[PDB]
Amino acid sequence: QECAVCGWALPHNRMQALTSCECTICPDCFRQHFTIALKEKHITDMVCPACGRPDLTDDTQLLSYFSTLDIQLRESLEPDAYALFHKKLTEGVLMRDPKFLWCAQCSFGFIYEREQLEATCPQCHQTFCVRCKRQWEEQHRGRSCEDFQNWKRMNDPEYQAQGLAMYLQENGIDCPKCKFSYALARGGCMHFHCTQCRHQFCSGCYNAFYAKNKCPEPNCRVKKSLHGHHPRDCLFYLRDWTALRLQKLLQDNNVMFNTEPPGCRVIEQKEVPNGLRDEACGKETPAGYAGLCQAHYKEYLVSLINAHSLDPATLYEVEELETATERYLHVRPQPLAGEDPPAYQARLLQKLTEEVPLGQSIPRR
Amino acid sequence: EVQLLESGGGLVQPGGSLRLSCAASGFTFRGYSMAWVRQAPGKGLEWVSTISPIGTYTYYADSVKGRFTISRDNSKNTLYLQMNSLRAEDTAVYYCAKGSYSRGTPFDYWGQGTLVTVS
Amino acid sequence: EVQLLESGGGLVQPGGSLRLSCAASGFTFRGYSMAWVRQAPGKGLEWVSTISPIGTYTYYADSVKGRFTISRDNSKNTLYLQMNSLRAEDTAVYYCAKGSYSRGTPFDYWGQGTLVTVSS
Ligand SMILES: */C(=C\C(=O)OCC(=O)NC)CNC(=O)c1cc2c([nH]c1=O)CCCC2
Ligand SMILES: [Cl-]
Ligand SMILES: [Cl-]
Ligand SMILES: [Zn+2]
Ligand SMILES: [Zn+2]
Ligand SMILES: [Zn+2]
Ligand SMILES: [Zn+2]
Ligand SMILES: [Zn+2]
Ligand SMILES: [Zn+2]
Ligand SMILES: [Zn+2]
Ligand SMILES: [Zn+2]
Repeated sequence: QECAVCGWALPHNRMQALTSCECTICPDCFRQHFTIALKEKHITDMVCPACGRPDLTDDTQLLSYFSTLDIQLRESLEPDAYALFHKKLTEGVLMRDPKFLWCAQCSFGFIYEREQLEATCPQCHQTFCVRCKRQWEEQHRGRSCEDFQNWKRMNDPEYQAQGLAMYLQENGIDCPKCKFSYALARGGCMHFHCTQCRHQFCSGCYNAFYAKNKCPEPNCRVKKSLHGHHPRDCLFYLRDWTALRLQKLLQDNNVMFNTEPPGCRVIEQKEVPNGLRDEACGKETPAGYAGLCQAHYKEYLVSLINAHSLDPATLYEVEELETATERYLHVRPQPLAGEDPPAYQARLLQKLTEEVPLGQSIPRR
Repeated sequence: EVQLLESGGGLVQPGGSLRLSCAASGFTFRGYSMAWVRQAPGKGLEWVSTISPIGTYTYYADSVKGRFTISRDNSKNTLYLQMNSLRAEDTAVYYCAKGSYSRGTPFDYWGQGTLVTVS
Repeated sequence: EVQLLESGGGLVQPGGSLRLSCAASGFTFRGYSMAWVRQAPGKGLEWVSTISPIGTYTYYADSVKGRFTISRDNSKNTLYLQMNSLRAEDTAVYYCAKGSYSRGTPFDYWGQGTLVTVSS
C-alpha cells in the first residue's frame, strides 16, 4: 500500500518487503537508512527503520538475519556500501569471511551460517548437502557423501542400462609419457596414439610402439617394422584366445565373470570433420557375452584376468611354453635325458615364471 | 574431457529472432543444470538463464524473461536458447555454462562463446 | 574501471613448479573473492580455484587439489597461484578473475591471460 517510513503510496511490487518483519519500505528509504548505518553507526543498528523487530542485542537470530538481509542489501545498495557490509560483518560478527554457498540447481549465491549439513536455497527453495552440493534426500542422512554419491550412480536406470560398457569406459587409458587419461574402451585395437604428446604405445601393456629401426630390444627380428613388445598377459595376446579359454583361467582361480547383461553399447570416439563424435560400437552381441561384442567382451575378461594378475602360462601346452621361451628368454628350449612331456612342460613353466614377470605396467583393477 | 561448443550467433535487426545452441560432451549431460551467460561490450558478465538437469525448472533474469526461452535435449546432449524480440542491449558474447557440484562456484566450465550483434 | 594483469606464464618441464601473479586495480580488492580460470587448447574456460575476500576459504577444482595453492595479498591488490607437479594437461591460458556475488556470475571480469605450457 505505502512505505512504512515515508508514507509514499506505491504498489506492493514497487517496495521492498522485509522478509523478517514484513514491512514495506520504499527503495529510497531502504537504501539511505542502511548505508548511514554502515557509514557512521554500527552493524547492530541494521534493523528495520520503521519497526525495530530484529533484536541485535541477541546472539540467537543474529546470523540468520544477516544471511537473509544480505540478499536485499546486495540488490539495493551500491558496490562500496555492499563492501562495508561484508567488512563489518567479517570484523564485527564472524572474525572471518562469511560462508558463501552456490546453489547448484538455480545458480543463486547466498550466505549460510547454520550448523545443519543441508541448506535451503533462498531462491529455488530446494535443499542440498553443504559438502557434496547434490540434492538432499533422506537416504543421505547418516551417510557419507561418497556413500550417497555411489548409491545414486549405482541405481540410476540410465547408468545401469549401459551395462558393462560403463566398466570398460571407466577403466582409463593413461599415456605413459604425458599422463593424460583418456577413459575409453580398447576393443580390438591395441596401437594407441596420444593427441597431446604423439606417443605411440600399446593400450594393453603401455609398452612403446617403436618406429622403423627404433626398437632397442635385443634379438628383435622386426626392427625395420612398426611394432611393439608385449608381456604374455597383455590383451594384445589374450585377445587371440577364445572366450572359453579366458573363462577357464578365471574359473581356475575362482574369479567370477558375467556372461549375461547385469548392437554393442560401448562408446567409441570416431573422428569427424573438426571434432570427435562418440559413436557406439554397435557390433553383434552374441549370447553369453554379457551384452557386449566379442572384442569388448574379451577385453572385459582380460581386465579381470589382469586385475587379479592371473598367469596365462599356467594353461600353456608344451609348444606354447617353447614359443614363450624363445620370445622372452631368447633361447630355443630343448628336452633333457629322462624327461617325459609333463616334466619338460613343468621345467619350461618354472623357468619362465621365475625369470619373466607378468606385465610390469599393465593396468590392473 | 569437458567441452561446450556454442553456435548460432551473428547479426540480426531489432525485433528479430535467434536460436543459440551449445553442444556438450565429456560429461553426463543429463545430471547437471546448464546456463547461459553473456558479456556486453565493455561490461561485466551477466547471468541470463538456468535450466534444471531434466528440464523441470527454468530460471531467467528479469530483463530477458518471456523474451528468451531456455531448453535442453538430453538425447542429443544439447542446450538451447531461443531469443525472441532482440534489443540493442542484447548484443554480447554469449556463453553456455555447466552447473557444478564443486564447492566454491555454481559453474565449473564455460564455452568459448558466440558473438551476437543487434543493429 | 576493473583492470587485471596476469603475470608469470612460461614454458614448464613436466613436474615443474610455476607461480602466477595478478595485479588488480579499479575496485576495492578486499571486498571481493578472486578466482583463476584457464583456457586449454580448443576449449573455453575451466574454473581452477577461488579465494574468499580475506583468504578464509580457498576452493579448487578436483583436478588441481593438492597441487595448486591460491593466495592473495590484499595490501598489494595481488592474487597468486602456486602451481606444483605440473602435467601436460595443465597447459592453458591462465586468467585472473574478479569475483562477484550476483546470481550465476561467480566472477564478472577476467584479465588478459598468461600462457603456461607444459612440455611432454
Ligand atoms: C586403434 C583404433 C582403430 O584401429 O580404429 C578402428 C577400430 O577400433 N576397429 C576397427 C586403437 N586406437 C584407439 O582406439 C585410439 C583412440 C583415441 C586416440 N588414439 C587412439 O589410438 C586419441 C583420441 C581419443 C581416442
Ligand atoms: Cl558453494
Ligand atoms: Cl560425469
Ligand atoms: Zn520511503
Ligand atoms: Zn519492520
Ligand atoms: Zn536454488
Ligand atoms: Zn553430501
Ligand atoms: Zn601423451
Ligand atoms: Zn601390449
Ligand atoms: Zn622390437
Ligand atoms: Zn563392442
